[PDB]
Amino acid sequence: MTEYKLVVVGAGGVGKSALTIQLIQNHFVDEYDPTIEDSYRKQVVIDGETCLLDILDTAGQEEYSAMRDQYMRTGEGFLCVFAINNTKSFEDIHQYLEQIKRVKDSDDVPMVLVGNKCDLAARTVESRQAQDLARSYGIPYIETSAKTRQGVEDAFYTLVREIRQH
Ligand SMILES: Nc1nc2c(ncn2[C@@H]2O[C@H](COP(=O)(O)OP(=O)(O)NP(=O)(O)O)[C@@H](O)[C@H]2O)c(=O)[nH]1
Ligand SMILES: [Mg+2]
Repeated sequence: MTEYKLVVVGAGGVGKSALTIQLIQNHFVDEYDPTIEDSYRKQVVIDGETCLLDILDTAGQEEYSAMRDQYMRTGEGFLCVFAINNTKSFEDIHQYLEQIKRVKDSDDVPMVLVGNKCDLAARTVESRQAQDLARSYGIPYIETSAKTRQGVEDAFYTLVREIRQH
């Protein structure tokens, strides 16, 4: 069956793992557990077709700039995550978008910009700011909360649809 090679990228602590674990395992990882590199494979049905999600959950670590080019080369779609209560994570996601485009030699890579932790009150990134960034890359912006599950399936399934209809 069709496989979708999804890669979840972004700064440390934005919720890359919590989002993936919510999607695959249906619960919220409410603990400190930094990632090295984890892979999740799951058969799902999206819009009436069986497919395999192969999800690579990456490290936010800025020192892993070597494994980073490699997964960017092989990935098909990227969920580019920042946290809406962490302005520095929003500025960091710019560098991920640019690196993907450099490594893939393409301005047309399936991507979704994800503003995570939308359940938290202390928002410092306004939605319009993130919409403008997404629009400059021609990609959707979707807000999520790995805690409440708001937007989680929307974000991942939108990324699949961006690939599928590419
Ligand atoms: N309130 C709230 N907390 C969240 C959300 N997503 C993640 N968190 C919390 O934020 C922290 C970091 O989450 P985690 O998924 O490990 O982040 P990560 O991006 O995978 N970090 P790393 O790059 O080190 O692997 C954890 O305490 C987690 O419970 C969310 O949507 N809402
Ligand atoms: Mg992680």
